[PDB]
Amino acid sequence: PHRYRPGTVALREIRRYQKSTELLIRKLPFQRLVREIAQDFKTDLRFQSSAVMALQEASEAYLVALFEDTNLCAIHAKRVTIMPKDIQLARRIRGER
Amino acid sequence: HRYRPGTVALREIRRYQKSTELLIRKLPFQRLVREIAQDFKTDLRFQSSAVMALQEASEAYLVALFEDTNLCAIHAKRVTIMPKDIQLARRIRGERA
Amino acid sequence: KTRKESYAIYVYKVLKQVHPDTGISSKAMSIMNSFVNDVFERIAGEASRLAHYNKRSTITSREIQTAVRLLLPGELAKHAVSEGTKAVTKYTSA
Amino acid sequence: KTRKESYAIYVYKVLKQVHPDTGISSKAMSIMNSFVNDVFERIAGEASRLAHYNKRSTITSREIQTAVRLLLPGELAKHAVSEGTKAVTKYTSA
Amino acid sequence: RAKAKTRSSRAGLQFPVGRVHRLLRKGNYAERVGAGAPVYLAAVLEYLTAEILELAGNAARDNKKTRIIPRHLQLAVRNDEELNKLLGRVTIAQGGVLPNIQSVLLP
Amino acid sequence: RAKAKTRSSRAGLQFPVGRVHRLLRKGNYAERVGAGAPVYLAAVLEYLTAEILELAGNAARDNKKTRIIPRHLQLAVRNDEELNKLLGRVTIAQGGVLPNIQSVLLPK
Amino acid sequence: RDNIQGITKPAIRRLARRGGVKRISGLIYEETRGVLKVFLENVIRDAVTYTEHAKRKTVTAMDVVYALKRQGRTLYGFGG
Amino acid sequence: RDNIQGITKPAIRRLARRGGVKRISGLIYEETRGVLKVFLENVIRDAVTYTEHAKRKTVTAMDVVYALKRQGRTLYGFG
DNA sequence: TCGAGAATCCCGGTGCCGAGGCCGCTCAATTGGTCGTAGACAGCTCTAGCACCGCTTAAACGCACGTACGCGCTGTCCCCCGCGTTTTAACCGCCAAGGGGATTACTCCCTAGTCTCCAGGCACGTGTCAGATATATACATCCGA
DNA sequence: TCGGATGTATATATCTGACACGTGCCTGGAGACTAGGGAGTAATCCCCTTGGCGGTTAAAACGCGGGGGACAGCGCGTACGTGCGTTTAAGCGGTGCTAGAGCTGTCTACGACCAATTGAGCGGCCTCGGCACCGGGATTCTCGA
Repeated sequence: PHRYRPGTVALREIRRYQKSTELLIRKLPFQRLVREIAQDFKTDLRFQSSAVMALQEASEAYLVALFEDTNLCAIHAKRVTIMPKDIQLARRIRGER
Repeated sequence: HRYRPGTVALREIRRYQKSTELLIRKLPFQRLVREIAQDFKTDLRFQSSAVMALQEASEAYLVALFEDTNLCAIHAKRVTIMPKDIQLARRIRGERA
Repeated sequence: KTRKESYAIYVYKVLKQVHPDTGISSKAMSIMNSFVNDVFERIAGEASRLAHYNKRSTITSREIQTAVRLLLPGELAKHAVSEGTKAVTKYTSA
Repeated sequence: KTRKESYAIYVYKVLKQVHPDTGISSKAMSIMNSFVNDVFERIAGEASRLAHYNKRSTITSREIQTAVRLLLPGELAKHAVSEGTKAVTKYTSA
Repeated sequence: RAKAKTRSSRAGLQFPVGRVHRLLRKGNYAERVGAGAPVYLAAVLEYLTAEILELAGNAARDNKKTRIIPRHLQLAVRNDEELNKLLGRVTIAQGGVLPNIQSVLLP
Repeated sequence: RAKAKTRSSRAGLQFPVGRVHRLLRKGNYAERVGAGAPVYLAAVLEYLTAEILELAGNAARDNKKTRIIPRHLQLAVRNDEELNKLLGRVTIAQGGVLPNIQSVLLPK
Repeated sequence: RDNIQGITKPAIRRLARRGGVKRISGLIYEETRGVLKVFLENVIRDAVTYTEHAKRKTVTAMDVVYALKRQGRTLYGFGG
Repeated sequence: RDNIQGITKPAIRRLARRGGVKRISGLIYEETRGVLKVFLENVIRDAVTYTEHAKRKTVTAMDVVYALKRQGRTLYGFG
């Protein structure tokens, strides 16, 4: 029963997903979430496909950058695990809280 | 009589968070501004308002940076402020990033 | 001396509407003038971009209203839209 | 359809000048068009602000040069200023 | 001619509709400017001015002061959730900072 | 008349001086536009396009590809310090990120 | 209508992996969902404002591009 | 001229007390001087660019205000 | 809990300089008519967004184990704080000189505007060759052992 | 320190659809002028910026004792990573419909422009009272018993 140590597959995934450009969120759930959010601003709203694609690209870029900022806060406190406090500190220093 | 090593520091925190004065001496700051400006154009003149605006902006920037730095120090379970906290704040802000 | 216009007169009129006894200083008046100018340029630039996006040559009350909705946060936007609509309705009536 | 213009043939001409053997995709050309429009808008808006600050009603190559100096970083600004000055001199002489 | 009536009086405002119209027409914003745009913009600017001045006057009264100083303007803006959002990248000269000491720093 | 010569031919440019002039004149930037402003702006735009395209073509060559894709443009922009400063608040669609792992996370 | 749970835990783990994150806490996923909801709410509010101004029923890609540019998040490759 | 040393340790300590800092490391002053120097260099470079465009030898407060607004650091109270 | 002792605050006089009010006057906003085109409106058309529908199958979900890490506790010791003395130069009050910011007049050249026209660029149509997609092989790396 | 086994990179077919090229047309940029006003160039005025000096004293620099916080071990419990088996909707490809985005033609009403008129706002001038400053006592926080 071969088993990798905790962290080996994590670094493998880091390299694999930093080497590619694909979208990491499933498209249909994101489209449904976007339509659900937009329902509160206007009813019977229609969306171009490129509009939802642009929204997904922007959201994924924002989340990735926020995770890079969060990792620095985790490392600053002498940790390797990212915690919600690291996200909160990153968003506070950024100016988004 | 002798106050314990934290009392006077808290008193000064309360004192300088209650005032609006400029905390850097004006003549050294003006000399520094002229010295820096020497590298862009020779034989430059400055309005007093220009140096005053520069001092206000610089002091506001430094105070905000020290707030972010204090947050970073508290994140690392410290009460002392350190250069790595300044670097983390400037990296998350996007200045040294 | 040349004539330099500002918003000091109107800011003081509004101040006397709000606090009839409270006064203002020179630096606070400078800050208020800067605030009014900053918000004017923000809203006007947003409206200009809105007109350019839709291929129109005119900046109208619709453009200003949309710019106010885009820029001002939350309840500020709602109250400002109410104020602007009321003013335009009163102006058009008279 | 209607004619929608873009910097597609000019980016391709520049690409053929720089790397004569490679091509470009449609998404990369979309990104290049967006980049050209974004930088055009940045420089033009900076030059417009510069002309407004100095109370001039004309945008000239001096406004463009100063906008380039203010916007572009370091060596980018120097080389872009050199290229623009060369182009203007050649155009005026010709 | 008929006696002149300013557009601000017609709109019921104390901010200049005519000056704002001139600033819009000579600001390189659009080819044309509508007749209700200066009225709307003046109303919005006056509303924002009134909000800030009300909060700043409250701060001045709290500090037992008759006049508004930049400290009172800063106290008004930074203590309002929406005015702090609007003036987020804005520095007010001679305003200082809000009194705020972290809980871990206390004895 | 005479054989018409484009103003991008008199300036030795591959970018349109006439179209840039028209976009400046009809963009609500100033009341008037000078004759050398379109030439200067076209030269600057062409220089920036040429340098980013040179870096992107180098990136495409490193990956053994004959065509530039958004990943190559992102690699070119993020690997150049000045281009990264110029495009620091810009998101390139399908560009991915720059491969980077912190040293404390590496196995040792 | 509970569509925020369609942003699954594996998706957030992938987005963290592209961000260089090795270890993740179990409470990170709810925080990330809240952050994403806030971001999407702001951007979609701006885009729908742009759509309403144009007297349109369909939200176009240009509305999203302008909305993002308003927040200071310029996006290349979708028109502007 | 070492005029960056005119921004003294007590001045930086006062700036830290206004920012809420209770305890300060001994290496904080040189780092703060470096950060201040970089910030001032950026702002002064932009202000001087504005000054030379106007064909002036004097740097005005409006040049500083424009330079700060370019940096995303709008300042109220100087024009 | 309880007193020295120190720091901040809170009342009373001083006086002073900046905010608030007043007065010319000048230019910018108002009023009253044309003009022409920007946009409002009606109609057609024909993309493209939406709503099922069935099949793969890739990905999500749930669970079990254990191991690495987060977190609390303890001790060192040295570095930062508080305080006293000496030294330095910032600051404040004047004084003098002049460089350059700011304003005014004149005129010329440069930009807007119009008509003619024709060629550059855009939409379309088409084919072929980079590249995505299997597939087998060859290594690079990891984890006991 | 060597042997397995797992994951990823490389080299060879092989379709395919998207990119690069060619063609027709049309509309926007170039050529050739004309007209007028923006700005470039002198000149002048006087403001405010720079340089200098002296005395006070506020702040900075230095040093010294000590306490408390940064930091390095050390242990322990748990919660997150890895991997396997089950479930589920995502993705794909086709199908049909029609909502609305987009374009075109009319036409009208609204904003630009212009000329004359006058009053609102701006610069300059006082004046007094709100606040900065000075002094003394009450209040409170701190800290060693």
